[PDB]
Parts: sequence; C-alpha cells; structure tokens
Amino acid sequence: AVLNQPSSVSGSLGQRVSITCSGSSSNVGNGYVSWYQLIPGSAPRTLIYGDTSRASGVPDRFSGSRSGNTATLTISSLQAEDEADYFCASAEDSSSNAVFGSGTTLTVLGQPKSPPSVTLFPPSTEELNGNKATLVCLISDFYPGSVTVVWKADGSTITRNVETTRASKQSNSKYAASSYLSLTSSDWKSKGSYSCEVTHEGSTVTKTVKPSECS
Amino acid sequence: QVQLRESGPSLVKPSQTLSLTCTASGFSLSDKAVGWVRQAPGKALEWLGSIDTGGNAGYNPGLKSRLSITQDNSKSQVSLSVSTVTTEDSATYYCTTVHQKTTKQKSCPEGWSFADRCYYGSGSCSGYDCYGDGDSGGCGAYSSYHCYTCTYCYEWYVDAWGQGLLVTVSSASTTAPKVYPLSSCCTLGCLVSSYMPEPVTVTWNSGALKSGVHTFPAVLQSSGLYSLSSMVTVPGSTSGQTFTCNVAHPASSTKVDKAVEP
Repeated sequence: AVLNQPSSVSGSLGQRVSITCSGSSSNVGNGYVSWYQLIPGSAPRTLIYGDTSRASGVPDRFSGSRSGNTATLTISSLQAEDEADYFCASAEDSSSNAVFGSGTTLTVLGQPKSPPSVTLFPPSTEELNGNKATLVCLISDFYPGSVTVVWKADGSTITRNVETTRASKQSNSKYAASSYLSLTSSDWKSKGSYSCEVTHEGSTVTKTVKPSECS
Repeated sequence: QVQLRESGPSLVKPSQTLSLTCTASGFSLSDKAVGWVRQAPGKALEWLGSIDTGGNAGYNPGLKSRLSITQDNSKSQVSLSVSTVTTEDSATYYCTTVHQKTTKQKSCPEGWSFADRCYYGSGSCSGYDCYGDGDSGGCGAYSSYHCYTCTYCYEWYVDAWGQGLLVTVSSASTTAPKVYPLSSCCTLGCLVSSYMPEPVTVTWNSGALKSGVHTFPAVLQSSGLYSLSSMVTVPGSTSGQTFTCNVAHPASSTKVDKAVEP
C-alpha cells in the first residue's frame, strides 16, 4: 500500500525538524529506508539510502534513523533551500518491488501562522438547469501553505469525484487552495447538507451548505 | 553523472496503451538498473517497475498485469508500456536509475523463538553478512553471537531521477468551457468548468479589476476535462458594485462574460 507520513511539518530557521515514516515488517521492518526531496520545477533528489547513509552531495544536516517499523528523517539546522516535499521509501518483500510514503510538505517559517478562510459555494442556478451541480470550496489566507480537505454529505465522508489543487501562493504571500465536488442535479437535491472541512495545522474550519434553504 | 530523458506522447486516449521511452547515457548506468516511477497530481510517488543490465524485469505486483518494460541496448533506451489506461493513469512519469541488491544478513526475526537471545536486531538489513539460510542452530539457554537467523535483506533506492514527463489520459476533444457564477448561499468567483486542453485566461471587468484577484490552477477531473476557479476579494466594505468575469479559451476561440451577484 503506502507508508504513512505527516502531511505537513514546519520549523524556524536553524531549528531541528523530524519527519516520521511508519510502515510494517515487510517494508520498513526490512531495515533499508530511503528519503527523497522534491522541489517544484526540479527533478527529485535522493537524500538518504540504507536507513542512515547519505547520498553524494547531501549536506550533513540531513540524517536518517529507524526503530522497528518506523523510520525518521531529521534536519538538524534548517535553511531556506530545505523547503520542499519529502518522501520515504523501502523495498516490499523483494529487491524489485518498492513502496513510497505519503509525503510531507516542509515549510521554513517566514511569517506568522494564519488560519484558512473557507467559503463553500453552491452550484449556480445556470448549472442546475443543465442537470449538473459542482460544489466549489475556495480556501485562502492560510500559512503555512498546506491543508487537507474532507468533503461530507449529511455527516458522511465522500471521496468520489473530488479534486483538490495544491496550495498556491497569493499576492499577499499567503497561500490558497481549491477543492471540487462534482454531482448531478439529483444528488444535490437528494441530500440535506453538504460540508467542506479544511484542516490546517491540526485545526479544522468547516463550511456547510443546505440544498433546501440555499436558494 | 548519468543523464535520463523521457520521450513519448503527452496525451493518450483511454483504453489505449501508454508507451514511453527513456534515453540513458553515462558510464555509471551499467552498474545499476533503470526503472519507472510515476506520481499523479497531489498524490504519492508510485513504483512501476525496473529492468537491469541483463534484461530481467520486475514490476509492482498491483500493476504487473498492465506493465511491460523492455530495453534497447544499442540506442541505450528503456521503454515502458501501460495497457488499457484510464483517467487515473494521468501522472508525471519519471525515468530513474535504481540500486537493487538482495543479500543475506544476520538478524533476529520477531516470531522466532530465539530472538530474545540474538544480538543482530529485528531488521533484516543488519549489515552483518552470513551464508546459508534460516536459523543458525547455535542458540542455547543464554544469549550468544552464534544465535542468529540468516535472512534476506532487500536493498533498494533510486540513484538518479529524470525530470519527468506529464501524461494526460482523456478521450475528450478540445471543448469550450462553461462559466458559472460563484455566490454564497445566505468573496465571489467564477467557475470555469469542463474545458480542454488548457489554458484559459480570466480577467474581471475587462481588466478594470485585477488586484485582489486570485485565479487557481486547474484540476483534471474524472470526466477527462479541466476546471479552474477565479476568486475576487472585495475591500473597503464597499457594497453595490456589479462584478463580471471574462473567460477566454484559445482552443475553442471563445470569449464569455458572466455577471456575479447575490
């Protein structure tokens, strides 16, 4: 399947950050974990292999370790260039089969923390007349630039036909994201409430629309 | 430094076969294998498979049914094939060089009844080589360095990564977007829905409003079509001004305006 990593991790300049990577005995338990750094617009960069070995050109700040079925990447002193996505990986009970982690977005703090402003838009009358219904959840003014979105229909999580953009920097240097839930005009009228739940730094902001009252 | 370049079509119709080629150069490519790793937008990296110098191929078990990887030694090219592609196969495909080595090392497996008297740790890749297989037979009443199991240690990591090649799977032709207003039930925006093949240019009030406007990146939806939104933040609590977004699609040669109001 996939190795579990925290979605986001943040720290100040010169501080120490750790990123966990938990799996099972057939992957991380094998004891040969690697770490990779992904910067947008650039090719992926290998940082660590074999739990603790550093690839060529990798600074001494990056280090790796493992305990049982859980591996950890550590950055002792953080710098501006360290901001990126970080993935762990390991072989899956064979040398030719490997699995990756879910990935962690690392932010070097450069401005105060800001919670997300969330607005859930109902489908327009014009779209409903075409027998369609798209819910648009627009998220803005949050920092660090990383959120997770959960769509709910009458208190039940739904994941079908859901698309979410990754955080994009605004003009004021804060970040924004968008999420879409595509429905038919019948699915829209068949539920009593829809909700968009945005989780940011362990805090959740929720907006809810009701197809009956919203008109 | 080993150079990797991905070649192939950017757009592939569903139910067809996705074919890609990687051009590998450099002396160090002989030692390590060449593999393929893909990542869908906003998703984790996914391992596809690899092929070594001798021509042996290994694949992701969950995808081996749809995967074929071959290599051309003379052109120093490695090819990938994904059969019967769906919209889920839209991803960025990386050509890579991969280190693969199976070794036998001393370890102390968990379910083993003599693991509590064994010094080499539970991890298979302990770093201490052994020969043979299984229980060493030297475990007694007390702990000893002769008490161990000779297990398989699977070493794997990607050495070098290519830049990647974004591939989109959709049967749609060039389609003009449909613009819908974004107004709260009780910030406003415009939804640019179901268009192909990017991009679309969004302005507000024919360019008279640009500050306080944030247009998002597009998403690729399960329909095979793109959708984005443009957002307007009104300052100063000034009320009673009409807002109109202008959407232009080059492929369809279309220009549409939609007024937004409560």
